[PDB]
Order: sequence, then C-alpha cells, then structure tokens
Amino acid sequence: VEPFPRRPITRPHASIEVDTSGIGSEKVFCLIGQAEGGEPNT
Amino acid sequence: RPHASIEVDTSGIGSEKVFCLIGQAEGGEPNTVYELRNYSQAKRLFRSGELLDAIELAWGSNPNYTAGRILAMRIEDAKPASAEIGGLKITSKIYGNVANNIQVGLEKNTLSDSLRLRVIFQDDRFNEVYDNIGNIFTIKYKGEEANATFSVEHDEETQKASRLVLKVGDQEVKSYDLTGGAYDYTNAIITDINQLPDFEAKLSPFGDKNLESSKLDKIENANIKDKAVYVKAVFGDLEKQTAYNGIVSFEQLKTIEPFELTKLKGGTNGEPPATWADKLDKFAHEGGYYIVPLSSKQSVHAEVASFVKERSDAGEPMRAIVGGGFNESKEQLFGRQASLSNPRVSLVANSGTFVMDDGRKNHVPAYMVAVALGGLASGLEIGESITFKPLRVSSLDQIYESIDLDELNENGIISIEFVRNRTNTFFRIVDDVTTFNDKSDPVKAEMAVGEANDFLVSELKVQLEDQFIGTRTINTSASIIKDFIQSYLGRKKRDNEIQDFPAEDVQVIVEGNEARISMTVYPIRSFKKISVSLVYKQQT
Amino acid sequence: GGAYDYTNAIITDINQLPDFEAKLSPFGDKNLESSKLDKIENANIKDKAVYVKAVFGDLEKQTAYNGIVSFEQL
Amino acid sequence: VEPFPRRPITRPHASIEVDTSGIGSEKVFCLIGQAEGGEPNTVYELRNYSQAKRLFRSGELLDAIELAWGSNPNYTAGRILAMRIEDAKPASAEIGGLKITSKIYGNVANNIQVGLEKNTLSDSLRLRVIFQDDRFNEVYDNIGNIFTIKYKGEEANATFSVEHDEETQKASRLVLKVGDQEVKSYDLTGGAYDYTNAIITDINQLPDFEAKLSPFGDKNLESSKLDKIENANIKDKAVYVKAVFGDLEKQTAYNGIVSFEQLKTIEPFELTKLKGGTNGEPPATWADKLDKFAHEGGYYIVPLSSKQSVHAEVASFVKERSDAGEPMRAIVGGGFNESKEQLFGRQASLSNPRVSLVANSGTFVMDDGRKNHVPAYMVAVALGGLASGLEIGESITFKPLRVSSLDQIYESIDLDELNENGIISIEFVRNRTNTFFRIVDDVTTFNDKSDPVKAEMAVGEANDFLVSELKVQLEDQFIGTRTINTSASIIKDFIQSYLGRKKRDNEIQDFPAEDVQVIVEGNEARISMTVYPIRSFKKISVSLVYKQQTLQA
Repeated sequence: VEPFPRRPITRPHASIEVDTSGIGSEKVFCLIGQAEGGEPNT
Repeated sequence: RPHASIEVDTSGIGSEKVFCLIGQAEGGEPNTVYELRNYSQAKRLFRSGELLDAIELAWGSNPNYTAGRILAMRIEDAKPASAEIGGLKITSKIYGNVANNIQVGLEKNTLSDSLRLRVIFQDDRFNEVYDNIGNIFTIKYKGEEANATFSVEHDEETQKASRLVLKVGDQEVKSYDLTGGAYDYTNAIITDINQLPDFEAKLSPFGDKNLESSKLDKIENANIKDKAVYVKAVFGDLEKQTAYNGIVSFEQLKTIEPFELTKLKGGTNGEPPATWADKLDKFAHEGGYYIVPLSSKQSVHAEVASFVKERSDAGEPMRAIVGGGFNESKEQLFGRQASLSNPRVSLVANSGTFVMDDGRKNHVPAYMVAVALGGLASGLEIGESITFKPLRVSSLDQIYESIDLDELNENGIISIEFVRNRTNTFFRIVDDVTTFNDKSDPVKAEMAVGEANDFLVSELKVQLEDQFIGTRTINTSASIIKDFIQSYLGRKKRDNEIQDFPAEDVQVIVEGNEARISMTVYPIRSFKKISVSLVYKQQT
Repeated sequence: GGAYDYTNAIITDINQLPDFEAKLSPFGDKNLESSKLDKIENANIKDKAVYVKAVFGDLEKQTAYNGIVSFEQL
Repeated sequence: VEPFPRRPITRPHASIEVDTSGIGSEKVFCLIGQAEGGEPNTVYELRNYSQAKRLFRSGELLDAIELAWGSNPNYTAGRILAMRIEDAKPASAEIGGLKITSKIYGNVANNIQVGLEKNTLSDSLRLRVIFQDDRFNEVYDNIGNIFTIKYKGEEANATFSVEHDEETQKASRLVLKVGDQEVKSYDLTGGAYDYTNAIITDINQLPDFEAKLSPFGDKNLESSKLDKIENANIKDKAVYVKAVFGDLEKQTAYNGIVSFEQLKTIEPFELTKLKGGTNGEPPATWADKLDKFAHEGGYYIVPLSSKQSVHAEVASFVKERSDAGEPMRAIVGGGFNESKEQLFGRQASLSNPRVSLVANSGTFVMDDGRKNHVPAYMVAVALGGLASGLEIGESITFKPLRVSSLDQIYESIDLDELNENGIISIEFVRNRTNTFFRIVDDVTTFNDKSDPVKAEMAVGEANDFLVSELKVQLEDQFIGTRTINTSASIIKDFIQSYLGRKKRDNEIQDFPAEDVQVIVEGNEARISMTVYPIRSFKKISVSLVYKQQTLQA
C-alpha cells in the first residue's frame, strides 16, 4: 500500500497507491525428541 | 501571405527498458555517461578493457533478445598525457597511459621557409604531416622605385598586430591598423592590398588559411622588391593546420620553436575508486532500469542496492544483478544472499566461459554472467520471464545436480543447469528468483512479476502527468479521462502485458483541482508448472 | 565517527594525494572498519609499500560466511 | 464582494458586484527538545527533514522529528512545531571598527571565521566569510566605489568635500569646489537628493563636473551614509566615492551567515574566528518555554524529558490552555526500562484527563541505518506523531507502532494491569505467520472510566475539535449581523449544514435534525441541539450456536 512517490509532494503530480498484496490455516506440525545436532533449547 | 502547409505525425509507429553498465575501461573520459548503439561506437570510445567485453557480451548474450541503448561509464580516474616545449603546451585527447606513446614533433622546411608538424601514433596506424605552418600570404612588389618594405608589429598589452604598413622608400603607401576597423581577418586585408597600383599581398599557395588579422607575427624591414616575403603567424595558423584532423591539441602559454619527435608524458590510468557512490550518482536521472556493476565486491553490491532503492523511492524503479568470484562455494552464496536480502537485487552463482566475436575463449567471473543475464532480461518484453531461456554460454566451472539446484533456488539464488542436445544451446536459466526468499510474496520473489508492476505504474504515472495535469477542467474531462484509461488498459491487454481488466470498475470523480480515480486489474504471470493427465480406454 | 568509520574513506583520501599510492588489497573483500586497525609507529612509506594488517578483524571477516568453527580473541 | 470598478460613479454605466466566495483543523503537532542550533525561547515550523536539519543541526530533537514523521509511513508528513530549550547565545567578536556577530546560536557558531581584505586594482575593500563545518565560503568583493566623479574643466583647482552633521556625524553636504568657491553644494536638507542617484544625475547635469554610477554593482545609497574625501585631484584622476558603511547594508547585511555593525573606521583584518558562542543550560522553570505555544494552533505537545517536574508543568500548561479556549493534550514517557511501580507512581502523580503516559521503550531503525535505542518519551513522540497523522476523532487503539524491538515484551497480565491503571502499553504480537508491534489501548491518565469523554483520547479529541470549530465559526458568521426575521431560520440551516458536513466526514455518528432549535430574543440567541458521539469498537462478542440438519437426495 505504498504510494509510488514514497514521500508525498505538494507540486501538481499524479499519485498512485497499489494493493500489492491483492495479487496473492497451514496447520503446522511439531516434533520433539533426541537428536545429534542443533541447539539444546532453540 | 497565402501559402500551403504540411504536417506529419509519427507517434503511432512505436517503455524501452534501458540497460546500464559500470566498470573498468581503457579509454574514454571519467565520470561521464554515454549512450551506445553500435559496437564501433563503443570501440572508438572505450579503447579496451573489461567494459568493452561486457558490452559485446550484452549485445551477444542471446540470439533473439539482445539489449539496446546500453549506458556505459569508466570508473578509472585517468588523466591525459601532456608535454611542454618552448612556449607551447601539448595535451592529448585520450585519457590514460595510451596517450604517452603519441609522438609529436615540429620541424622546418627550407624550400617553403615554413615550420612543419608531424604526429605519429603507431597503435592506430596514424601518420600525418602538417606542412606549411604559418606562411599565410606573400607580399610582392612591381614598381621601380628605390626601395619597398613593409612592417607588422604586436601590441604588447594584448599581443595583437598593431599595424600593417606598406612603404615605398621611407614613407607609407597605405597602412592597415588591424587592432581596429573591419579588417578582422587576413582576407579583408589582402583584398584591399591587391587593389594598390604597384603592390600585391597574394595569399599563400598552400591553401586558403584565412587567419585573424590580429594574430600576425612580428616582421619588419624586409625587401619586397627583391623577395616575395612571407608573413607567417605560426601559432594562429596552427589552428588551421589542426582544424579537424589531429589527436593532440596545442596551446601557447613567448615563441614557438622546432623540436625532436618527442613522446608525451603524464598519461595516467589511475587507481580504481574504493567506493562507487559518486560514480553511481551520475545514473540518477538517466532512465535506466537494469544496472550491473563490473565488480565482485560486496561493498559495491551494497552501494548499488542502496542506489536502486533510492531511485525507486524517487519514482524511478531500478533493479540490479550481482555476482563475483570464480567457483564460489554454496556457503559464500548463502552468506551473500543473507547480507543483501533485497527484492530488487538478484545473485548469480555460476561462472564460465564465453566465445567472443574476436575469437577469444574468455574465461570470466560470475558478474560477467550477471551482465549477460541483465542484457537478456532487458531484451525481453515487459513482464516476460527469463525462465528456461537459452544463454549460449560455452562452458561453466560447475555442473550442479538436481538437489544443488533445488537448494540454490530455495535460497533465492539464480543458477544455470547443464542440458543436452537442445535446439538452441546446451544451457538454460532455471528460474528468475530474487534474493528476497519470501516465495509466498510473488511481487518481491519473482523478477518478472515485480517488473510488470513497476513498468505498469511508471507508465501510468508518466501518461497521466503528460496528459491531463496543467490542462482545463470541463464537463467532458471525466468521460475523457475514463476513455483514455480504458484505451490504455485495452492497449496493455492487447500487448499481453496484463491478463484482463473489468471495464465497468473504472471510476472517475472530478472536484476542483483533484481527480480521484479507481480501477481493478488481473496481473500478468508466466507458467511455472504444467500438468498433463492421460486416460486410457478400449473397445471390445 | 562520520565518513571515516570504514577503511574505504581512508584509502580514497590517501589516494587523493598526488604523492601517495594506496591500492586496496586484491584478495577478496576485506573492507574492515577503521576502529579495528592495528597499531603502527612511524613506518617508512617512501621506500616500502607498508601494509596495514588488522589481523583479528580479517580473521573474523573471512571466517564469517564459511565453516562451522568460530574464534574469539583473548 | 466588491463592485467593478471599485470607484462608484453617477453617470450612466453598468456595474458588477461579483461574489468570489463559496468555491474554497490541521491538528498541528508540537515538540520541545534539544538541538545544536536555533534561537532560544523561539518556535519554528517544520515540514521537511532537510528543513529541520538546516536549523536544528544535530541533537535528540532532530531524532524526535524523524521518528514523528516516520511514525506514520502510510500518512502524509504533517506540520510540526519545534523549540529549543537551552538559553543559548551567539558567537560575536569585535575587530577593527566593526561589530561582528553570527546568526547561529550555540558553541558551533564559534567556528565561523571572518576577515576583510583589499584589492589593489580597484582600490576597494573585500570581505570573506568561512565556516569549515559545512565547507561554506562566500566573498563580497568591491566594497566601496559607489560612484565616481570626474572634472573636465581647464581650471587648475577642482576638488570636492563631503561635510558631516557634527551632532550626529551624518553626511550632511556634498560640496564641489572650483578655485576657492563652492560651484555647487548638495545641502542634504530635503528633496530627491536624499538618495545618491539624484546627486549623481545632477552632477552629470553640471557643465564641468560629471558623476558616473558605479558599474561594479548598482548601490544607490542614501546620501546621509556617504564617506568623506577631501583635497582629491578630480581633474587629474577619477576620484572614488566609497561609502563602505553603505556597502555593509547593501551586501553584508542582507546575505550570509554573519551580521555586521559599527561601534571607529572599517579597515582590513585577517580571517579571525568568532567567540562567545554558548549553548547554555535549561532553566529551572519550564513555564516560560511552554507559553510561546499559546497562539500557535498546536494540539499535541511532547517534551523530551522523563522528569516528573516537566510533566507536571506541561500538565498545568495544557489545562490552562484548555481553560483559556485552546484545548491541548500531552503524552510523556518515563526513563529507560522502568518498572510497573514507577508507572503507577507517575500516573497517580498526574491523574490528568489531558495527559497520557507511555510505558514501553525500545529501538527504532533510523533512516541513517542507526539502531537508535531510546527512552519511553521518544515512543511517546512516536505515538503523538501517529495520532496527529490520523483524522479528527480517530483512535490509536490496535494500530501498528512500527518499532524495531522493545525492552519489555509484556504478557496478558501486565497489559491488563496497565490498561486498568490508565497507562498506555504496546505488545509484540507472537500469534502469527508474520510479526509486528501494536498499541493495545489509548486510555488517558484519568483512571475512572465512567466518563469516556475524559477517559478516552479519541472522544475527548472529537469533542474539543467539534466545540472549537463550532464556536469559532459562529463568532465569525453571525455576531454583528442584523437580527432580521429570517435570522433564526438561517442559523438553524447553517448549524444543520455544519452537522451534516461533520457526519459526512464521519467525525460524528448521527444527530436528530429536528432537535436543532433556534430561539432569538433581543441581543441573545439561544440554541439547543443533540449529537450522538462517535465511538470506537473495543469489545466484540460472538454467540455461536451449532445445530444439525438432515438431507434427502
């Protein structure tokens, strides 16, 4: 939702704001167990 | 008066997506942008270096999508060769150590009684002689009196020819004060001198030099009746000698003297700058979109990334492709991608070899490949993708496997995969991914999608500014605005630059100065998965 | 603080002098901050090409994007 | 609303009385803070970063301006008023006959360097100013040579004298003598001769003497400021009238960083640094500093100080402005990483509806790449900047802060406690695919929530803006106008139009039109109306109920 000139100007100009996110739950799974690698808490 | 008039229009015959390059070069002026169209023009400008090789690669990267109007720059803070002899100052046009080997040398011709200049530069097979320096006109006498002399002297306050006098015996026939009057050039002087009953000032047979009247040299008390005396003006005449042909310029700080065929000095290429910020600023308002620095340095990459972001903030969107090193491990590529993490930057992993038109099997780092990819991208239409396009690279330093390619693409790294027996080339581009690794976001992740959006916005902005701002507000303005937009959107659809747009959704509102507008578009995409299922059936 | 935070500005200013030549090292991207430079006491510049070292900064820079091991100065 | 022409005439004609009208709040945000530049006890308007950086050279106030403009990237960069707190003084030096003083206030001004020189060819003085902190350099060349005088007569004696008024030392006469008598004397008593141009022309009018206006920049000085030259051989050589004291005003005073005066004669001197530049220290009493924002139209004001004394003085100030007819509100933030006890003690200390407290402190990524860790009051400036960016009556509840990281990422308990006790608090929302910081509430320091006008910032802002606009417009419109028979109805239609325009902008919910009743009696006009105040959602309940349904074919 950025105007095309990021900072608005006072002069006579054309200003364009575009819904960038209009062109575009997961139910995440988890596992805990022994491993030989990685941080002990992260 | 009555007359016929004729007009012609051409706007219907026809963005261009200009491509940029900055790097090391062996010739051309520093801190100066140029527009290139032909290879001969770049060879004349840039004598040699990697930059010329990059221009050649860019205009030969692909068979079908070579770029155009490439913008080039020399980063070397070079200086031109120069030398000093007598009262002269010698300075060469060329910047760098190449001008040192330009040979310059003044001589004298006894037959013509005139100085001679000869300049030779064996690298370009240059060899010319400027005979008959000075010797502007000959003064001749046809009378039978006791003596006849002339005299020209300078004005010391300005070194201008104070007078020009013809004498019979001791007194004067007619004197031309050259500091004043309308006799600014020698031809105005000779045209009137020849009208005298018994005197001639024939312009020299060695061409029509036609030099300034004020620049005549200092000669006095010479026999006209015995000799066709020469007024010379060597320094002013050297401008006529070097009017159009000549690599080396001349100036006078004094008297000029002949000297040996001496080579120039002081020509310096200079060290390369550490930071390209001042160099990059010159491309602020040049209209370029794709820029690629010819450097493997991460500092330069960060500087370019800052530059393209600033230009995109100012309403001039730009993108960059970077690379470096020879046979860089995957760890370095991931480190570089994590350091950048910019949507408007793309990283190239593979480095290889290219067959120049000159016949050189040039083994080059990875940024030269990023040049080639940039020149292919700029060659493509607005919003068309560089996916699976041929590259025509001769060979590569690595052949990544189907797992290595999947890891590079998942890390937002561009890579090239070896492929056998295809009609065009033995290589293709796997993907047009950016360094921003958010694959969920299609604008930031895909180069093509964001380029389509940026060119759509820029063209809409330019056209709306050009057309309606500064005009009148009348009843038909709103309808006209809507019609112009619909026409633009239909043009974009016709060119396949968007998928589709609903016409009814376009709305226009006009109130005083403002003009509030709104619209909907279905944006362009290029396929990235193609699925085909088959069903088998029989009859008994 | 300011423009001289990194060695780049130091190199450009030295090279700006006509009497000096301070080409950056060609072996990859060092570009170390100017705070980490090692001490020097009147090293002759006329007869020699004096190299500023800054050992531990370059050790950190090279071993940053490569390898499992990490290092710390005592 | 004037006639064309603007000159009534009685003879037959056709006049036009065009009315050009009918074809036509800003919520300014104020700031007070520290900077290396700008005068003391003065307020300046800001609209651009470069503009702020010109005056406010460096300091925490610049960072606060940048944070306030950056606190609402989706919205425009609005007007901001800024003030310096330090009682700073300018650098000045006295060298030669001139008093030299710089325009910059503070210790930076001391780096300014000024020196006078002379040019041999033009027989003229020269001025140069250098300021090495910004590579600034200016030269005012050709000081003097205001106009020449030349004498073309054949007599042996020809000179000129300028005589001064002895009491005031002002140039009083420009005398031109031949032989031993005054051929002409421009007695500067009156007329067009007060300006040197007229003198120059009349000298040109003389048969012998002639005066040429200076080609080295047309100066056109008043005759009273000319210099004094005597026994100068005008006949033999052109004599230069100089009037360097006039050249001061012509060149040096209207331009450049440094101002110049005279205490003595102007003479050359070497480039010398100015001295005496002092930043000063803030005063014990802040009431004088706030009073400059009396008539500036600002509504939100935030000082860059965690001290409770400043907070109380600001609270007393804004209350006094609100009593005076200019409602204003303030937001403050306490120290670095302050505990909840301190927030409770500050809130119990203030207990003001027109004051809000901010708890969270964190880090902001500045445009210069700096991860500027900052105290809570800088966050209060960010909230003021966001509130100013919103429309009238809006609420900063659940809006994104756009911070980088926070020192204290609170849980539900702390946020509930702070909300109940009337302290604004901000959370890093963890529950999501992608993470951000939001403001949980906009409750004022007033603890009791029985009256939402006092408790809620948005409601009290809408009420204050509505009342102020209605009051000002009613003064501007109907006071001093005739009490005709249609006045009451006109007033009703105007108020209905004002309320409808408020409703259109969504600053108010709705009103009953019929309840807008106007009574006129004598000099007084009595009006009664009702308006439903705009409210912002802060609690949503959903009573979902499941059911079963059967299907057939």
